[PDB]
Formats: sequence, C-alpha cells, structure tokens
Amino acid sequence: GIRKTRETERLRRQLLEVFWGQDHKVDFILQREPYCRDINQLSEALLSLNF
Amino acid sequence: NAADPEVCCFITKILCAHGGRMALDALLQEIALSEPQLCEVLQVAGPDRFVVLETTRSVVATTRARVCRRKYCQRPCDNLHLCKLNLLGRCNYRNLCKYSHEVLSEENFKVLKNHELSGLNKEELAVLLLQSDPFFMPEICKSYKGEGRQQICNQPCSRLHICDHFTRGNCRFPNCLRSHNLMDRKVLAIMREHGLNPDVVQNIQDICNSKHM
Ligand SMILES: [Zn+2]
Ligand SMILES: [Zn+2]
Ligand SMILES: [Zn+2]
Ligand SMILES: [Zn+2]
Ligand SMILES: [Zn+2]
Repeated sequence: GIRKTRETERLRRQLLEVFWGQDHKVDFILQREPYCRDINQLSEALLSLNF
Repeated sequence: NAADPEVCCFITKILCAHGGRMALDALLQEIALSEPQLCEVLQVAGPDRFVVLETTRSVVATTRARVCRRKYCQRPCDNLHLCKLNLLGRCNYRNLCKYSHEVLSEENFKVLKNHELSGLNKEELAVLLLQSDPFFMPEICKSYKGEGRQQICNQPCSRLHICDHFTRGNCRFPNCLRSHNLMDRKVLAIMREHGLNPDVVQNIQDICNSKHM
C-alpha cells in the first residue's frame, strides 16, 4: 500500500522533469495520495489544481 | 473559489516550507494567484489558518490541530499522535520510544484530512505545530504573579514568566498583571534551550496576539 522511499523519490523525479520548478506542488500531490503508484493519475491530479 | 480547501492547504504548505512565515510578495512568486486572488483566500480562511500582519504584508501559518499529551493513550482519541521531543530535535531514540516517530502515519493522515491539511510533509507539519500547539512551549513559572511584583518569583528562573492563558489563547480577563510579551531576552533564552528560535517565537507571539482579539 504505502509507498517506499525509493518509489516516492522515483515518482518525484519523474513528476519534476515534466512540471519543472514545481517542487512544492509535486510533493503536495505525493502526500495527498500516498498509496498511488501511477505516474499518470499523479500527473492528472497535479493538473487539476487551479493555482 | 476563494473558499477552496486545496488552495488553503497549498498556502499553508509553502509558508511552512519557508519557516512558518513569508512576506506576501515572496508567497506570490510561488503560487499562481494574482495578489487580489491570494488576498481573498487569506481573508475568507481567516485568522484560524492565516495571520496577516502589516509590518510590507507578512503571513503567518497556523492551525487548530493538536498533538495528544497523554503519556499512554487508549483509543479512541481524535488528536495527532507523535513524539513531541523528536519534533524539538531532542529525542534520544533500535527505537524504544513509546510515541510515534512516523509523523505521517495512517492515524495521523486521517486527522490531517479532518483539518484539511493532507499535502504537508513531516518537516512542514513540524514547523506548523511548533508555532501553533502550545504543548511545544517550555513550562510556565507557577510562582510568577505579574509585572512589578514578588521580585519576579521565588527565584535564574528556568521557567517562563508569561501569562499561561495568553499562550493557550484564552486570556479573557481585564485585571491580568502577567506578561504577554514573548520577545523578552529571558523568554527567548528559555525558548532557545528548548528548541524554539526567535523567528518561531515571533510567529507564536503574532498568533497569540491574533487569538487575544
Ligand atoms: Zn518555496
Ligand atoms: Zn491520544
Ligand atoms: Zn521519540
Ligand atoms: Zn519563575
Ligand atoms: Zn494574561
């Protein structure tokens, strides 16, 4: 269920490559869905934020 | 949409990633909202989440979420469960601590969802609780009665010569002689020895001044 440190970090680095310079937003999305392992669901959740 | 909980938690998150306080101008560089849009969110969320000061507008993050003070807690209990000493950079702890070191455990995640705070990491939550939860402050001197009286107390005194009600946000009495000033030289020394730097104490002071109104 809950992600491992290496899984979270791999997902973080991948999300940061797409959403450059959005470190706080990438982490905010990773903390809101800590069980999610899908890069595409995590990317669509980030894109839903109007800020 | 100034009332959205997602945008409020994201502001709390940025403020706590930068020490619990930021100038409005510096906060704007990190969130895609115009100045009036950000101002509307801060205003409608109010002083229970954001304390705004005209120092040059400055913003201090706060919360009503509290940590459980029980030495042994028997569930149910709807507070956060975490090691207090660990957050102050002073837990000696194989880990034989009887208090949770997993800041974002399943139990704590649920409490964070109730306070609309899911999205904060363990470092940002520590900064937030340190300036909002009075459980993180050092002990108050019980023999301290007020200013210009009793030679301070019976005693340097290792405890705070501050109003207890002021720190807990409930000093609703007009005849209070006890100090509400945390930026005093002696208070800062006691706060520092217990893990609270003067920037954190100034955040606490502003939050407590906000509760006093
Ligand atoms: Zn930042
Ligand atoms: Zn408890
Ligand atoms: Zn501990
Ligand atoms: Zn004393
Ligand atoms: Zn008082």
